[PDB]
Amino acid sequence: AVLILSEARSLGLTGYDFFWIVPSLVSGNTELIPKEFPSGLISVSYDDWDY
Amino acid sequence: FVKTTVDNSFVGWDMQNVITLDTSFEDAKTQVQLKKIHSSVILLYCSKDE
Repeated sequence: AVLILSEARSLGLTGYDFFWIVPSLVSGNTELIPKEFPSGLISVSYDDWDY
Repeated sequence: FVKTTVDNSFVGWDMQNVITLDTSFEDAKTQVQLKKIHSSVILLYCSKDE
């Protein structure tokens, strides 16, 4: 996922009007967000911290 | 000359991009700038080695 987002940002698919959605296993631990993740990754996951 | 001919005739030309890739264009500028042109006709203009 990191490689694909980094290669897609170059192509020009990560502007103000492009929404990416990814499953839990793409963001399955939190607090270890890489450099290439844009702002606006709508990703579902198991209960973050309330549980 | 190309820009004058295109914007003056009757046929109707949709010139998409004009790219001026300068420097030695080793890996950075070439790759970051050539990825936008995805039309069907390309009009190159350079020396032999370039």
